[PDB]
Order: sequence, then C-alpha cells, then structure tokens
Amino acid sequence: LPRDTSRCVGYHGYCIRSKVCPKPFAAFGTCSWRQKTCCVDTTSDFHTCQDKGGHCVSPKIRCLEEQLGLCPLKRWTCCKEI
Repeated sequence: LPRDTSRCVGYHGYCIRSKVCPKPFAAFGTCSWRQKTCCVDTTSDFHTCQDKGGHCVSPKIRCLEEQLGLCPLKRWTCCKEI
C-alpha cells in the first residue's frame, strides 16, 4: 500500500485514484501520492478541512471552494488549498 494511505485511512479516510468520492465523502487532498485522493465519510466531525490547511475565501474570491466546515466569517466558504 502507498506510504501514507494506511496512515490516511484513520485520518482523512481511504484513498482512491480520483476525486470521484461518493457521498458523504470528501476528496480530502491527497494521502500519499497526488495521483490518488483521500476520502473520508464527511458527516459530523469530518469538517477537518483545516488539517489540510483549508483556506477561507470571501464571496468575491474566485477559488475552487468547498473544503469542509464553516469559516470564521459566515458568508465565507472553506476552500481547498488555493
């Protein structure tokens, strides 16, 4: 298994090839290789976006937003690594 996959399974979920994560499952960055995507059942505490350095972008920002959780501001979306 890839170096960080078994690690990631407990952290940010399992690790498939692509961001084709089912629901509720979030493409949580990458586990070991960028070639694959980490995917965890993102329901309750899984707002873990900040672990990946989930960014916060204002409604005027043009970023690939929607990581997980709510940012300090209320109209802001947690964005996956700008």
